[PDB]
Amino acid sequence: AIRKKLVIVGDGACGKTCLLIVFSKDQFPEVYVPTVFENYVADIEVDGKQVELALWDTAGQEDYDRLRPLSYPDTDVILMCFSIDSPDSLENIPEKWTPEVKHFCPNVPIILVGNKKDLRNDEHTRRELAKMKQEPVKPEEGRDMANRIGAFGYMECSAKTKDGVREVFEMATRAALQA
Amino acid sequence: SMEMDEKDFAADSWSLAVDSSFLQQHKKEVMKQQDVIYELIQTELHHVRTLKIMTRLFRTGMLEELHLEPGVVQGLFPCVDELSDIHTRFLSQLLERRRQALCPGSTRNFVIHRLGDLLISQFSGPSAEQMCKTYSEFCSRHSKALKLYKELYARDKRFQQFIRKVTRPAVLKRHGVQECILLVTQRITKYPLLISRILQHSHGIEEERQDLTTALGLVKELLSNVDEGIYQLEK
Ligand SMILES: COc1ccccc1NC(C)=O
Repeated sequence: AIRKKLVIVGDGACGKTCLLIVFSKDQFPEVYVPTVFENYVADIEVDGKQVELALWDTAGQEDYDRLRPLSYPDTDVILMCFSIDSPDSLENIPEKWTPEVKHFCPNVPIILVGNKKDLRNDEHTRRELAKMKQEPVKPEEGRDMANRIGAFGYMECSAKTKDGVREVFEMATRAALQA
Repeated sequence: SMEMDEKDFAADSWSLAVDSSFLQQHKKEVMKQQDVIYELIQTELHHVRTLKIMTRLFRTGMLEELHLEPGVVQGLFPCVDELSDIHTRFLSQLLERRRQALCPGSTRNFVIHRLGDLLISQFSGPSAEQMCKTYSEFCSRHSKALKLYKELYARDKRFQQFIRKVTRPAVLKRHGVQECILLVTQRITKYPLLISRILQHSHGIEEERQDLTTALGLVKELLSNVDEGIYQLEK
């Protein structure tokens, strides 16, 4: 059992806390969704390899530029998150998050993850975005960003419905194992 | 940690901690506010348990079982006694406010109506100054502690044996030396997240909405000075 470190990064309401919670939680938060995530060490078996995957969040660190980098030492895979109901959080991926992640974590694989994919066909989300002269992030827009930033890959998930969550974390384990 | 508090905070939420017949007598907004206050106390109890693993298990274990060079244990666990004192006093105050709120004849049914005053006292005056000075020091010595841990594990065989042995229990799966340091560094940035969600369900008493707003501003002020005070030291 090898130990690997995962850190999830991204803007305020990209759903990174919900994603970590839904994955680590045996069951689904039916009664209360916790405000914060402390840490978690997952036992993942991907492609026959048994790995111990430590999971970390950067929620709350977004405004503190000297505190946030303390989350980065020894990271083996970065989940770079954005929200599909927020095309503004995709614009900040290459401008703000990628220069930081590559400076502090050079040669660490990044998976670009589009969260909240369920809101792509939600009526209230499409109405609110139309007032802003916008629409939900299209799959090809996410792939074009992953390509432009040199990401290991692009993935989509929904923490609300659990669709795609297990695949994101197994792929992150595979990316962490490669040397 | 003590069994009494471990059971009082064992449930996934306040709605599951209290009796179902007690829960049913409250307005949904009270249940929602209480759920977040319970999470603040639950995570503070976990934070203090983390600092006790660092002081009693790792720090003290290394002194009593290893012939490590002087000052190396200090470099591994910076300001942990100061941090242990600050958060244990804070936890003591949150736990007593919960006990005060208990229904007579019950050890689980409570509703905390006042919290903001306790949060204002903690994040203001001499107490906030002490946390500011302590977290600025801890965070500036954080990278050097991880590097020093890694050197000791790569060069000393007895240090490897000590770590393998103390971290064997399953209850310590997410609490190794490096995990404990990151858990401590990340603690201070959780407070605004927890206090803002508490404030969002506290518009029933105006003195409470104002108290929770004063405390939210006080925590953000603190984090900004802790961030400004960081100056990473090297091995
Ligand atoms: C009156 O509300 C309750 C319902 C069930 C059990 C106990 C109580 N009350 C206390 C104070 O515990």
